[PDB]
Formats: sequence, structure tokens, C-alpha cells
Amino acid sequence: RETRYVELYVVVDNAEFQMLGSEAAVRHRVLEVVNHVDKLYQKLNFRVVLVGLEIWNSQDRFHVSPDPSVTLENLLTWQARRHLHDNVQLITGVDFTGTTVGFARVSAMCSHSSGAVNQDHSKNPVGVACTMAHEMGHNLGMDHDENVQGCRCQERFEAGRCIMAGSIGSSFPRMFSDCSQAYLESFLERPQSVCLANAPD
Ligand SMILES: CNC(=O)[C@H](Cc1ccccc1)NC(=O)[C@H](CC(C)C)[C@H](CSc1cccs1)C(=O)NO
Ligand SMILES: [Ca+2]
Ligand SMILES: [Cl-]
Ligand SMILES: [K+]
Ligand SMILES: [K+]
Ligand code: NA
Ligand code: NA
Ligand SMILES: [Zn+2]
Repeated sequence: RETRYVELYVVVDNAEFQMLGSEAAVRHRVLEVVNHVDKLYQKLNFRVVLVGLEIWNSQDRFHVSPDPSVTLENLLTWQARRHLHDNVQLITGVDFTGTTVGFARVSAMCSHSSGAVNQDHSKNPVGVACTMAHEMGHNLGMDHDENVQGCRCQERFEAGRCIMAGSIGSSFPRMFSDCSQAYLESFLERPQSVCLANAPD
């Protein structure tokens, strides 16, 4: 099939901003993260392109709660209330309850509820880039590797975990399991996946 493109809109909340210090430090870090996300998805004939960026240097336009569900719902609610993107990814400096660092609306890509929330949990920008690729994967119809029986992951190194494992562990994931790929292909059957057909400029 032809290359698919995610036109991505990133929002950085107040906590994240005050954590990085300045506007340039955030732009630098966002470009880092998005560059790696795009790198991970190139192995799926996917391009992830940043088309918009919003930094809340003063206050958040909605409540970012320690609970990912709340924050995610607040994002989708706030977003709906314009642009032209396919997907919205929130990056926060708020530490989510427990060990949770990401949450997403499943199979919502291209819909009005197309979004996810990501905590910048690691000094390495790769940390939040893998989380977002994972979350973005949910938006694209992917489940956890452990929820698909006989799912095969071709990661030869570390613990052999892939991007869509329900837990990161001690090493950041690098590839997509075979079930990830299969589920993404199924999602690309849905007529709603049409918004991924347009290559930006
Ligand atoms: C470093 N932290 C982790 O590895 C935790 C570990 C964990 C696993 C299960 C339950 C709670 C915590 N995993 C996540 O943060 C997942 C995202 C990662 C894999 C990118 C995240 C867990 S989902 C929920 C957790 C609690 C309520 S809902 C997920 O699946 N989003 O897509
Ligand atoms: Ca599009
Ligand atoms: Cl989720
Ligand atoms: K890596
Ligand atoms: K999967
Ligand atoms: Na936490
Ligand atoms: Na891992
Ligand atoms: Zn998940």
C-alpha cells in the first residue's frame, strides 16, 4: 500500500514548560520526540509529521489531572470546542498516578476524539517518544502484545519486548510486533482512516 501520513498536533502543558524552562527548550525537545516517533513508524510505511504546536506558558486551558482518563477526556472535550489535523498528542510534566505514563482513545484516529496523553517521564526524549508512539498505536487500532495470543515480536535484544507491550520495563522499545502490524492494516480498512491518505507539504 501507499505511504500513510499522520498530521500531528502537539500540546505542551504548563508543568512540562516550567520543567524545561523556556520556549526554545520545549521546541527543541518536541522536535526530538517527534523525529523519533516518525522514525519508529517509518518501519510501518508511515510518516508522522508535526503540523502544529501549542505551548501553555502560563496556564493550561483545561485541568491536567494525575488520572490519565480525566486528562485525556479533558483534552478531547477541549479540542472539540478550527484546525485540520488528524491527531492531537498532549505532553505533560504532571506525574500520573501510579506508574502510568500514557493513555489514549482506542481506534479514534481521524475522529473528533483522536488524541492521547503522554507524561515526559524520562530525561531521554526517547522515553516520551516511545510512549507517544505506543499511544498513537492505540489511536490506530493496536492492542497490547500480551492481549493477542501467539503474538510474535522480532526484537532480538533486551527482553524482546515491542512498542505495544503494556509496560516499558528497563529498556525503551524499538519495533512493532507482528500483531501490531496486522491490527494496523485492519484499521486501515475502516472508511474513517481516510484522513491518513493525504501527504502534507
Ligand atoms: C512506565 N510505565 C509503564 O510501563 C506502565 C506500567 C503499567 C502497566 C499496566 C497498568 C499500569 C501501569 N504502563 C503504561 O503507562 C502504559 C503505557 C506505556 C506502555 C507506554 C499504559 C498503561 S494503561 C493504564 C495504566 C493505569 C490505568 S490505565 C498504557 O497501556 N497506555 O496505552
Ligand atoms: Ca491527514
Ligand atoms: Cl490507552
Ligand atoms: K531507542
Ligand atoms: K499489538
Ligand atoms: Na507516577
Ligand atoms: Na521495553
Ligand atoms: Zn497501552
